[PDB]
Amino acid sequence: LVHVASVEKGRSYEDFQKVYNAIALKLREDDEYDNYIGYGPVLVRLAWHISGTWDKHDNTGGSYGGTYRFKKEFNDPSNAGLQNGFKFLEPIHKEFPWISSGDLFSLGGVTAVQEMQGPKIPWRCGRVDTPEDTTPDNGRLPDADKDAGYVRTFFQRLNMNDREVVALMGAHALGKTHLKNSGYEGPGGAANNVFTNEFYLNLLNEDWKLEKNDANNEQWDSKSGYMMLPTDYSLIQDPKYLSIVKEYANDQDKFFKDFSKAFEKLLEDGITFPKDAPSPFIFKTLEEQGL
Ligand code: HEM
Ligand SMILES: c1ccc2c(c1)CCN2
Repeated sequence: LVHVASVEKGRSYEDFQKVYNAIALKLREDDEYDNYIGYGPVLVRLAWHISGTWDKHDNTGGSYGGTYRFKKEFNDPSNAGLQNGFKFLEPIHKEFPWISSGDLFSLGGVTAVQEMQGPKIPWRCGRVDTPEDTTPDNGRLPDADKDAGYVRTFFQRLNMNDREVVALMGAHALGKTHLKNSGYEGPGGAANNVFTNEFYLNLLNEDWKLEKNDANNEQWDSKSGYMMLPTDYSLIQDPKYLSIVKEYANDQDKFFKDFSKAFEKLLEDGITFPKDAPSPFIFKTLEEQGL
Protein backbone atom coordinates (compact mmCIF):
# COMPACT_ATOMS: atom_id res chain seq x y z
CA LEU A 1 0.00 0.00 0.00
CA VAL A 2 1.51 3.36 -1.02
CA HIS A 3 0.00 6.60 0.18
CA VAL A 4 1.34 9.72 -1.40
CA ALA A 5 0.77 13.09 0.18
CA SER A 6 -1.06 15.50 -2.21
CA VAL A 7 -1.27 19.21 -1.12
CA GLU A 8 -4.85 20.54 -1.29
CA LYS A 9 -5.05 22.59 -4.53
CA GLY A 10 -3.25 25.86 -4.43
CA ARG A 11 -3.14 25.94 -0.62
CA SER A 12 -0.01 27.12 1.28
CA TYR A 13 1.08 28.02 4.89
CA GLU A 14 -1.32 30.94 5.32
CA ASP A 15 -4.40 28.81 4.58
CA PHE A 16 -3.57 26.21 7.21
CA GLN A 17 -2.61 28.90 9.75
CA LYS A 18 -6.18 30.20 9.21
CA VAL A 19 -7.58 26.71 10.02
CA TYR A 20 -5.22 26.50 13.09
CA ASN A 21 -6.47 29.90 14.36
CA ALA A 22 -10.08 28.82 13.88
CA ILE A 23 -9.61 25.65 16.02
CA ALA A 24 -7.60 27.64 18.62
CA LEU A 25 -10.22 30.38 18.84
CA LYS A 26 -12.96 27.83 19.38
CA LEU A 27 -10.81 26.03 22.08
CA ARG A 28 -10.78 29.34 23.98
CA GLU A 29 -14.50 29.94 23.41
CA ASP A 30 -15.91 26.50 24.30
CA ASP A 31 -14.14 26.29 27.69
CA GLU A 32 -16.89 24.76 29.80
CA TYR A 33 -16.66 21.29 28.26
CA ASP A 34 -15.95 18.37 30.69
CA ASN A 35 -16.15 20.50 33.83
CA TYR A 36 -13.99 23.23 32.49
CA ILE A 37 -11.15 21.05 31.18
CA GLY A 38 -12.13 22.20 27.69
CA TYR A 39 -11.70 20.35 24.35
CA GLY A 40 -7.90 20.19 24.06
CA PRO A 41 -7.25 16.72 25.68
CA VAL A 42 -10.04 14.90 23.66
CA LEU A 43 -8.61 16.50 20.49
CA VAL A 44 -5.08 15.16 21.10
CA ARG A 45 -6.71 11.75 21.89
CA LEU A 46 -8.64 11.90 18.56
CA ALA A 47 -5.41 12.63 16.61
CA TRP A 48 -3.69 9.67 18.36
CA HIS A 49 -6.58 7.17 17.69
CA ILE A 50 -6.90 8.03 13.93
CA SER A 51 -3.09 7.46 13.64
CA GLY A 52 -2.86 4.52 16.05
CA THR A 53 -4.60 2.15 13.60
CA TRP A 54 -1.51 2.02 11.41
CA ASP A 55 0.21 -1.25 10.74
CA LYS A 56 3.85 -1.03 9.53
CA HIS A 57 3.65 -4.46 7.88
CA ASP A 58 1.08 -3.66 5.16
CA ASN A 59 0.74 0.15 5.56
CA THR A 60 -3.00 -0.08 6.30
CA GLY A 61 -4.70 2.24 8.84
CA GLY A 62 -2.96 5.47 9.88
CA SER A 63 -3.96 9.11 9.60
CA TYR A 64 -3.81 9.46 5.76
CA GLY A 65 -7.31 8.34 4.75
CA GLY A 66 -9.48 10.17 7.31
CA THR A 67 -11.52 6.99 7.71
CA TYR A 68 -12.80 7.82 11.20
CA ARG A 69 -15.62 9.67 9.34
CA PHE A 70 -17.00 6.14 8.48
CA LYS A 71 -19.38 4.24 10.84
CA LYS A 72 -17.05 1.20 11.41
CA GLU A 73 -14.23 3.33 12.83
CA PHE A 74 -16.56 5.95 14.42
CA ASN A 75 -18.33 3.18 16.29
CA ASP A 76 -15.21 1.31 17.43
CA PRO A 77 -15.72 0.74 21.27
CA SER A 78 -12.12 1.96 21.71
CA ASN A 79 -13.12 5.39 20.31
CA ALA A 80 -16.01 5.94 22.76
CA GLY A 81 -16.15 9.58 23.80
CA LEU A 82 -14.25 10.84 20.69
CA GLN A 83 -17.58 11.85 19.03
CA ASN A 84 -17.20 15.01 21.16
CA GLY A 85 -13.92 15.92 19.44
CA PHE A 86 -15.55 15.22 15.99
CA LYS A 87 -18.56 17.46 16.71
CA PHE A 88 -16.14 20.22 17.89
CA LEU A 89 -14.28 20.07 14.57
CA GLU A 90 -17.39 19.79 12.35
CA PRO A 91 -18.10 23.61 12.38
CA ILE A 92 -14.50 24.29 11.30
CA HIS A 93 -14.74 21.77 8.40
CA LYS A 94 -17.90 23.50 7.24
CA GLU A 95 -15.93 26.78 7.26
CA PHE A 96 -12.87 25.34 5.41
CA PRO A 97 -14.43 22.61 3.22
CA TRP A 98 -11.23 22.32 1.16
CA ILE A 99 -9.10 20.63 3.94
CA SER A 100 -9.13 16.81 3.95
CA SER A 101 -10.43 14.85 6.99
CA GLY A 102 -7.02 13.28 7.89
CA ASP A 103 -5.45 16.71 7.82
CA LEU A 104 -8.16 18.37 9.92
CA PHE A 105 -8.12 15.54 12.61
CA SER A 106 -4.29 15.65 12.80
CA LEU A 107 -4.01 19.50 12.89
CA GLY A 108 -6.65 19.57 15.73
CA GLY A 109 -4.22 17.47 17.84
CA VAL A 110 -1.29 19.78 16.91
CA THR A 111 -3.32 22.89 17.73
CA ALA A 112 -4.51 21.57 21.12
CA VAL A 113 -0.96 20.71 22.31
CA GLN A 114 0.54 24.10 21.33
CA GLU A 115 -2.44 26.05 22.68
CA MET A 116 -2.17 24.12 26.03
CA GLN A 117 1.49 25.35 26.02
CA GLY A 118 3.13 22.26 24.85
CA PRO A 119 6.10 22.18 22.50
CA LYS A 120 5.70 23.30 18.81
CA ILE A 121 4.78 20.25 16.61
CA PRO A 122 6.00 20.48 12.88
CA TRP A 123 2.99 19.46 10.75
CA ARG A 124 2.81 18.49 7.11
CA CYS A 125 -0.19 18.73 4.73
CA GLY A 126 -1.48 16.39 2.09
CA ARG A 127 -3.52 13.56 3.52
CA VAL A 128 -6.22 12.50 1.07
CA ASP A 129 -9.65 11.06 1.91
CA THR A 130 -10.00 7.43 0.92
CA PRO A 131 -13.19 5.24 0.42
CA GLU A 132 -15.25 3.52 3.18
CA ASP A 133 -13.71 0.16 2.16
CA THR A 134 -10.24 1.39 3.22
CA THR A 135 -11.52 1.80 6.84
CA PRO A 136 -9.43 -0.45 9.19
CA ASP A 137 -11.32 -2.99 11.30
CA ASN A 138 -11.97 -2.51 15.03
CA GLY A 139 -9.39 -3.88 17.48
CA ARG A 140 -6.13 -2.11 16.48
CA LEU A 141 -6.02 0.21 19.43
CA PRO A 142 -4.46 -0.87 22.81
CA ASP A 143 -6.10 -2.32 25.91
CA ALA A 144 -5.54 -0.50 29.26
CA ASP A 145 -5.55 -3.45 31.59
CA LYS A 146 -2.24 -4.92 30.50
CA ASP A 147 1.46 -4.80 31.41
CA ALA A 148 4.80 -3.41 30.12
CA GLY A 149 5.53 -6.32 27.74
CA TYR A 150 2.11 -5.75 26.12
CA VAL A 151 2.77 -1.99 25.67
CA ARG A 152 6.25 -2.67 24.17
CA THR A 153 4.90 -5.29 21.81
CA PHE A 154 1.81 -3.31 20.75
CA PHE A 155 3.91 -0.22 19.88
CA GLN A 156 6.37 -2.18 17.74
CA ARG A 157 3.45 -2.45 15.23
CA LEU A 158 3.58 1.43 14.87
CA ASN A 159 7.35 1.20 15.14
CA MET A 160 7.88 3.19 18.11
CA ASN A 161 10.80 2.25 20.38
CA ASP A 162 10.96 2.51 24.22
CA ARG A 163 11.93 6.12 24.28
CA GLU A 164 9.21 7.11 21.82
CA VAL A 165 6.57 5.12 23.75
CA VAL A 166 7.49 6.76 27.12
CA ALA A 167 7.56 10.26 25.55
CA LEU A 168 4.12 9.65 23.92
CA MET A 169 2.53 8.39 27.23
CA GLY A 170 3.32 11.77 28.95
CA ALA A 171 0.14 13.01 27.14
CA HIS A 172 -1.86 11.06 29.77
CA ALA A 173 -1.18 14.03 32.15
CA LEU A 174 -3.96 15.68 30.07
CA GLY A 175 -7.72 15.32 30.61
CA LYS A 176 -9.08 12.30 32.45
CA THR A 177 -10.60 8.86 32.17
CA HIS A 178 -14.38 8.76 32.09
CA LEU A 179 -16.05 5.60 33.46
CA LYS A 180 -18.87 5.55 30.90
CA ASN A 181 -16.36 5.69 27.98
CA SER A 182 -13.66 3.30 29.15
CA GLY A 183 -14.54 1.67 32.52
CA TYR A 184 -11.83 3.77 34.22
CA GLU A 185 -12.34 6.96 36.25
CA GLY A 186 -10.33 10.00 37.34
CA PRO A 187 -7.56 12.49 36.36
CA GLY A 188 -3.81 11.81 36.58
CA GLY A 189 -2.76 15.13 38.02
CA ALA A 190 -3.66 18.66 38.99
CA ALA A 191 -2.71 20.48 35.72
CA ASN A 192 -4.83 18.49 33.31
CA ASN A 193 -5.30 21.05 30.53
CA VAL A 194 -1.81 22.56 30.57
CA PHE A 195 0.92 20.44 28.82
CA THR A 196 3.70 19.63 31.44
CA ASN A 197 5.92 16.62 32.49
CA GLU A 198 3.66 16.00 35.59
CA PHE A 199 2.69 12.46 34.46
CA TYR A 200 6.28 11.39 35.16
CA LEU A 201 6.52 13.33 38.42
CA ASN A 202 3.25 11.82 39.77
CA LEU A 203 4.18 8.30 38.74
CA LEU A 204 7.44 8.54 40.73
CA ASN A 205 6.22 10.68 43.70
CA GLU A 206 2.71 9.57 44.57
CA ASP A 207 1.67 6.79 46.84
CA TRP A 208 -0.23 4.46 44.51
CA LYS A 209 -2.87 1.98 45.67
CA LEU A 210 -4.35 -0.79 43.45
CA GLU A 211 -8.16 -0.46 43.81
CA LYS A 212 -11.31 -1.59 41.99
CA ASN A 213 -13.54 1.07 40.43
CA ASP A 214 -17.38 1.05 39.90
CA ALA A 215 -17.04 -0.60 36.48
CA ASN A 216 -15.17 -3.40 38.35
CA ASN A 217 -11.86 -2.65 36.78
CA GLU A 218 -8.59 -2.30 38.62
CA GLN A 219 -6.70 0.97 38.57
CA TRP A 220 -3.92 2.63 40.56
CA ASP A 221 -5.26 5.30 42.94
CA SER A 222 -3.52 7.94 45.07
CA LYS A 223 -4.40 9.89 48.24
CA SER A 224 -4.34 13.10 46.20
CA GLY A 225 -7.32 12.00 44.06
CA TYR A 226 -5.27 10.95 40.99
CA MET A 227 -5.42 7.68 39.14
CA MET A 228 -3.17 5.73 36.77
CA LEU A 229 -4.20 2.98 34.33
CA PRO A 230 -2.49 -0.52 34.60
CA THR A 231 -0.60 0.22 31.35
CA ASP A 232 0.45 3.63 32.78
CA TYR A 233 1.84 2.19 36.02
CA SER A 234 3.67 -0.36 33.82
CA LEU A 235 6.24 2.29 33.01
CA ILE A 236 7.71 2.25 36.51
CA GLN A 237 7.52 -1.60 36.67
CA ASP A 238 9.86 -2.17 33.73
CA PRO A 239 13.61 -1.20 34.21
CA LYS A 240 14.18 0.22 30.64
CA TYR A 241 10.97 2.31 30.81
CA LEU A 242 11.57 3.38 34.42
CA SER A 243 14.94 4.99 33.65
CA ILE A 244 13.44 7.08 30.77
CA VAL A 245 10.53 8.16 33.16
CA LYS A 246 13.18 9.45 35.56
CA GLU A 247 14.91 11.30 32.72
CA TYR A 248 11.68 13.12 31.81
CA ALA A 249 10.72 13.88 35.45
CA ASN A 250 14.18 15.47 35.77
CA ASP A 251 14.21 17.46 32.48
CA GLN A 252 11.01 19.04 31.07
CA ASP A 253 12.77 20.47 27.94
CA LYS A 254 14.06 16.97 26.86
CA PHE A 255 10.48 15.64 27.42
CA PHE A 256 9.03 18.46 25.20
CA LYS A 257 11.67 17.87 22.48
CA ASP A 258 11.14 14.09 22.39
CA PHE A 259 7.33 14.33 22.54
CA SER A 260 7.36 16.71 19.53
CA LYS A 261 9.37 14.26 17.41
CA ALA A 262 7.33 11.17 18.36
CA PHE A 263 3.90 12.87 17.95
CA GLU A 264 4.88 14.18 14.43
CA LYS A 265 6.18 10.69 13.56
CA LEU A 266 2.91 9.21 14.89
CA LEU A 267 0.87 11.55 12.72
CA GLU A 268 3.00 10.90 9.61
CA ASP A 269 3.31 7.08 9.69
CA GLY A 270 2.26 5.55 6.35
CA ILE A 271 2.54 8.73 4.27
CA THR A 272 4.99 9.18 1.42
CA PHE A 273 5.91 12.81 0.92
CA PRO A 274 7.35 13.63 -2.65
CA LYS A 275 10.64 15.70 -2.60
CA ASP A 276 8.91 18.71 -4.14
CA ALA A 277 6.36 18.67 -1.30
CA PRO A 278 6.55 21.75 1.05
CA SER A 279 8.50 21.68 4.28
CA PRO A 280 6.71 21.00 7.59
CA PHE A 281 4.82 24.03 8.84
CA ILE A 282 5.49 25.44 12.34
CA PHE A 283 2.27 27.34 13.32
CA LYS A 284 2.23 30.33 15.56
CA THR A 285 0.01 30.27 18.61
CA LEU A 286 -2.79 32.88 19.20
CA GLU A 287 -0.56 34.26 21.94
CA GLU A 288 2.45 34.72 19.63
CA GLN A 289 0.05 36.43 17.21
CA GLY A 290 -1.48 38.72 19.87
CA LEU A 291 -4.88 37.25 18.98
C1 HEM B 1 -1.09 1.68 25.67
C2 HEM B 1 -1.44 3.06 25.37
C3 HEM B 1 -2.63 3.74 25.67
C4 HEM B 1 -3.84 3.27 26.24
C5 HEM B 1 -4.30 1.89 26.69
C6 HEM B 1 -4.59 4.41 26.43
C7 HEM B 1 -5.82 4.42 27.07
C8 HEM B 1 -6.61 5.50 27.47
C9 HEM B 1 -7.83 5.39 28.10
C10 HEM B 1 -8.51 4.12 28.54
C11 HEM B 1 -8.30 6.69 28.23
C12 HEM B 1 -9.62 7.14 28.84
C13 HEM B 1 -10.70 7.43 27.80
C14 HEM B 1 -11.96 7.95 28.44
O1 HEM B 1 -12.52 7.34 29.33
O2 HEM B 1 -12.44 9.01 28.08
C15 HEM B 1 -7.32 7.48 27.67
C16 HEM B 1 -7.39 8.89 27.50
C17 HEM B 1 -6.49 9.78 26.90
N1 HEM B 1 -5.41 9.37 26.25
FE1 HEM B 1 -4.70 7.43 26.11
N2 HEM B 1 -3.97 5.50 25.97
C18 HEM B 1 -2.78 5.11 25.50
C19 HEM B 1 -1.88 5.98 24.88
C20 HEM B 1 -2.05 7.34 24.57
C21 HEM B 1 -1.16 8.10 23.82
C22 HEM B 1 0.08 7.52 23.12
C23 HEM B 1 -1.78 9.38 23.73
C24 HEM B 1 -1.42 10.56 23.05
C25 HEM B 1 -0.14 10.89 22.42
C26 HEM B 1 -2.92 9.32 24.52
C27 HEM B 1 -3.72 10.40 24.88
C28 HEM B 1 -4.84 10.46 25.72
C29 HEM B 1 -5.47 11.62 26.16
C30 HEM B 1 -5.05 13.07 25.90
C31 HEM B 1 -6.54 11.18 26.92
C32 HEM B 1 -7.55 12.05 27.64
C33 HEM B 1 -8.89 12.14 26.92
C34 HEM B 1 -9.95 12.99 27.60
O3 HEM B 1 -9.67 13.76 28.51
O4 HEM B 1 -11.11 12.91 27.23
N3 HEM B 1 -3.13 8.06 24.93
N4 HEM B 1 -6.26 6.75 27.29
C1 LIG C 1 -6.25 9.98 30.98
C2 LIG C 1 -6.06 8.62 30.72
C3 LIG C 1 -5.29 7.83 31.58
C4 LIG C 1 -4.75 8.48 32.68
C5 LIG C 1 -4.92 9.83 32.97
C6 LIG C 1 -5.69 10.60 32.10
C7 LIG C 1 -4.22 10.20 34.26
C8 LIG C 1 -3.26 9.02 34.49
N1 LIG C 1 -3.92 7.84 33.74
